[PDB]
Amino acid sequence: TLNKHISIPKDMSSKDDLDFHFLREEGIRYIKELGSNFWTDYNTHDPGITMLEVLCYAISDLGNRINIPIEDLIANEEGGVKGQFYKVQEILPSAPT
Amino acid sequence: HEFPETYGISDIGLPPKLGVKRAVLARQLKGYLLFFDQILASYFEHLSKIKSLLSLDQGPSFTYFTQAIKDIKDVEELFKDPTLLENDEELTKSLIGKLDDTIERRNQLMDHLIARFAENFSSYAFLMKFLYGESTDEIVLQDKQSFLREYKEISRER
Amino acid sequence: VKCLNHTCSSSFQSPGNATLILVPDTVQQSVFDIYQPRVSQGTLNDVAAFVNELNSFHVQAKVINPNYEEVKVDVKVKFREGLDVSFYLTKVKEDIKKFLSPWAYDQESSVEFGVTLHRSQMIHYLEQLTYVDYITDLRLLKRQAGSSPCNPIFIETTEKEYIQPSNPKSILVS
Amino acid sequence: KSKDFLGTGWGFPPEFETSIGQVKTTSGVEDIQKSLEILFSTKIGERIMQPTYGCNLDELLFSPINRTLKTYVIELIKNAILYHEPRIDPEKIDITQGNEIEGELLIHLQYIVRATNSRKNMVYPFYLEEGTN
Amino acid sequence: INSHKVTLPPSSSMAGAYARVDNDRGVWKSPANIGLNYVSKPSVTVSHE
Amino acid sequence: MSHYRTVKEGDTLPLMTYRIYGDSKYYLEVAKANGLTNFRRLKTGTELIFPPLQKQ
Amino acid sequence: VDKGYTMDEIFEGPFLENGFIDTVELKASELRKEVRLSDIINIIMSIDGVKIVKEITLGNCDENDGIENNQWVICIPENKKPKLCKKTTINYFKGILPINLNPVRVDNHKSKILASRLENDLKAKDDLEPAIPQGTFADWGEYSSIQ
Amino acid sequence: RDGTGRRDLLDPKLAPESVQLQDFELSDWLIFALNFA
Amino acid sequence: FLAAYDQSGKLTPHLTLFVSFLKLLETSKKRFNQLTKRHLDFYYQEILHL
Repeated sequence: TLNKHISIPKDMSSKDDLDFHFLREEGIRYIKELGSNFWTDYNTHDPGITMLEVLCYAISDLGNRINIPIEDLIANEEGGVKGQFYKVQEILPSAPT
Repeated sequence: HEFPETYGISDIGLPPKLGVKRAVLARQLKGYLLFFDQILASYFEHLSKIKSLLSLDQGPSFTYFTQAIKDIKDVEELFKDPTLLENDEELTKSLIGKLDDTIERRNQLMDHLIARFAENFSSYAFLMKFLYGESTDEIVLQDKQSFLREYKEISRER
Repeated sequence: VKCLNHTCSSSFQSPGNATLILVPDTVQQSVFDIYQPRVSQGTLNDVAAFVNELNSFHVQAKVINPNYEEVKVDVKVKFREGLDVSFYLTKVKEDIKKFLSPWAYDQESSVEFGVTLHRSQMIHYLEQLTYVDYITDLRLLKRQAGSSPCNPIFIETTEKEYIQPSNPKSILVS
Repeated sequence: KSKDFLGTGWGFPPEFETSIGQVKTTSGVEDIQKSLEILFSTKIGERIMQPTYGCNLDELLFSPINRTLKTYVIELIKNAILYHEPRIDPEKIDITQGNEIEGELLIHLQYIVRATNSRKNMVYPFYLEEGTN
Repeated sequence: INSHKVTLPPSSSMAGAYARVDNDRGVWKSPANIGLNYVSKPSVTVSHE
Repeated sequence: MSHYRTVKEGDTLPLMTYRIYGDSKYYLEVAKANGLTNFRRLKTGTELIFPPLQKQ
Repeated sequence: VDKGYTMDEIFEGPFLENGFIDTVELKASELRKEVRLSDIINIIMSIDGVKIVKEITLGNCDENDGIENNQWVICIPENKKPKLCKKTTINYFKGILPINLNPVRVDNHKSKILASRLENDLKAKDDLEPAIPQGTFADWGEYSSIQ
Repeated sequence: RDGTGRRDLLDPKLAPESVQLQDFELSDWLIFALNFA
Repeated sequence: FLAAYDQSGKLTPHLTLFVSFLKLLETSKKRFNQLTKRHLDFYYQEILHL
C-alpha cells in the first residue's frame, strides 16, 4: 500500500482506434479505392487530407472515453449504486426454512 | 475548433479586408462540417445514457440519442428552426425519429436483465392477447420493469 | 433428473414426501450397459443426504433409479436407400436405436425427445441422405415380448410414445 | 495528359456548387499556386500532428527595414519551400518598400514549375514506385 | 482558497515592457510584438471584426 | 523519374531519347507508351511522356 | 454465368427475348404423378417456428368424406395437374391452447412473398448479351519516304 | 413431464452478446444524412 | 449504391470523405458494444465477489 514510481510505455502501437497513425493510413487506403479517378493529390497542403487528420484525432478521443472503468461510468451524483445493483446483504440471504 | 485561422471557421472570425465572398465560403464550410459533428455528438451522448438503459428502477423511452451543438458561433443561422436546439428530446425525435425501433429494442434490454436472475417472461407474449389487442406492447413493458423493481422480496419470501 | 411431488413407492397422492429419479450419462459404453443405465448406491445415497439437509425439518426425499420400460418402432420399407448394403434396413435400425438411446443414456440426437409423436420420427428419417419416403409406421409396446412375462401392456391407443408410468418407465427403447 | 504528376485536389477556399452536388477542384499550375497561398498563411504550430508546417514571417512585424532583415526574409522563404513544396524551384525574391509613411513591406516571389517528378511529391500513381524520400 | 488569482489593468506591465525595449534596441524601437511575463491570459477575447 | 516535353519543329524521336536516357535504343518503348504509329514524322504540338526504366 | 454455365450452353437452344430459362428447372417441372405425406410433413416441419405436427392427413378431395384410409400416397391420372382443393385447414396451437388467425394479415404476407418473384423475372429481360472489345481506326498503311 | 437435463441448461438470453447497444450500418447513416440535408 | 462504387474509383470527393469516415467508425462500434459484458462481469465479480 505504498506509492510506486510512475512511468509511460514506449511502444505506442496497437493497430486499433487509439492509434493515430494506423487510422490515418487506413483513411488514405479507403480514399484511393473509392475516389482515385478524381482525387489524386494527397500532399499535406490539401484541405481534404487536413480534414481526415482532424477526424482521426476526434476518433481517438471517443475511444479513450469508452475505456473509462465501469465504477465511474455508472456512478451516481450522490455516490452509491441504488438503481444499478442489488448488494450481497440484500440479494444473497434466505428466509429461514 | 481544430482548423487554422486561415479557414475562417474559428471564434475570432476572418478579417474584413478579405471581402464578403470569402466570408460566405466560410459559412458554406461550417454547414458541411456539421454532418460529421452531429454523428460524433450522438456517440458521446449515448455514453451518458448507459445508466438509464440498464436501470433497475426505470429505463428510458428511447434507445438512440442526440445533442444540440452550441460551441459554434452561428448555429442559430445554420439551422432552419433554432427551436430544436433548445431541447435535445425534440431534436432526437426530429433527427433520428422512426429509425429508433423502441419496442423491439426495449424488450431485448429488459429480457437480458430479467435473465440475469434466471427468470423468464416469454408467456406474456401470447397470454396478454386474450385480454388486450395492440395495447399489449406498452402493458407488457410496464410489467417487466415492475418485476425487476420488486424482485428482492419476490425471490426471497416464497 | 425428475422430481415427483407426491410420489411414494405405493402412492402418487401422498402429502409430505417426494421421489427423485436419476439418470446417468454412461458415455463410456465400454463399461456401461447402455440399454439399462443405472445409478450406483454411492450416488443414490449422496443425493438423498445433500437434498434432505436443504428441504425442511419435516421432509425427507427418496432417490431411485427409473426402472426403465419402453415400446419400439416398426415401419413401411423406405422408398429409397443409398444401396441395399450401404443403407441397409439394419443401418436404419441402428440409427433409430441411437436416436432413442440418446434419451435413455447420453448420446447425440437432433430430436428433442424419444418420447414423441411419429412426426418427429419422420423428420429424423427424412433428414437422412439415403432416404425418400415411407408409407406407414407404428410403435406399440412389445406385448409379444416373451422374456419379460406375457400380458405386458401395449402402446397401441394413438399415444405419442407416452411413458407407461410416472416412474418405472422410460419410453426410450433401443 | 502528360502533366499528370502535378496532380488534382480540393480548392483552398473550398466552394460548394448547387447546380451539381460537387466541391470545386484544382489541378496542375492552379493547384501549385493555391498550395503556396496555404503555406504562407499558416503558423508553425497550428497543424495537429504536423508540428513543423508553415512559416515565421510574423517575426519581422514592427521592425525597421535594412540589409540584415532582407537577408533573413529570403532565408525563411527558401527553407519553407524546400521543406513543403516539391513541385517548384524559386527563381527570384524581390524585397522593396513602397511607402515612406505607411508600414508596408512588399515581397515579390518568382518561381519555375519543374518538368521532372520530385522524390517528395505524393501524387497517387507515382509515389508508389518513385517516392523514395 | 489559493486557487483564486488576481486580475489587473495592463498599464503597469507596459511600463515594464517599455524598459526592456529601450535597453535592448533603443527608444526609437516600437514596443509591439513583445511578450508579457506572469500573464495567463487576456480577460476577454477580441475578434478580428 | 518521369518526364514530359513538347514537340518542336526539328525534333526526332531517337535524338530526344538520347538526351533523356543516354542511349538512342529506347525509341520503340517511348513510341509504344504514347500510342504512336508514325513516329518517323512528329507533329509539332504533341506532348509526350518519358517513363522511367524498371529497376528489378 | 454465376451458376457456372458457359457460352456454348447458355445459347444452346432458341434465343429467348425474356431472359434465360434453365433446362434443369424445366425438366423438373413435369406433371406430378404421386403425392405423399412423407414430403408434406417435411415441408411443414422445416418452417421456422414449427415444433410439432400433432395430426396430419391427406386425401382425395371428395364429398361424404367420412371414415377412410390414411392414403399415405395418392396417385394422379396421366394428364392432370394436382391442386389444393381449398377445403384444407391447419389448426395452430401454442402449448395446449388454440389461437386464431386473421385473413387480411395472411393475405398480405402471401402477396409480398410472391410479388417479389415478379420483380426478378422483369429484371431478367435487360441483360441478354456479352460485351465485344472495341478498337479505333487510323489508316494503318500510311508511309513516308526514306529519302 | 420429463424434468430436465444437461442439454436443456442453456439460457439463450444470458450471454451479453444478445444485446447490441449500437446497430447502425453505413446505409443507416446515409439515411440520416438524406433527412439532415 | 455502396456495392456498385466499392473500389470503383468513381465517387465525387465530398462523398468520398463522408463514406470513408463512416467506415472508420466501425472500430468504435466494436469497442462500444463490449460494454454489456464489462457491466455484467463487474457486477458478479466486484460487487458480489464471486
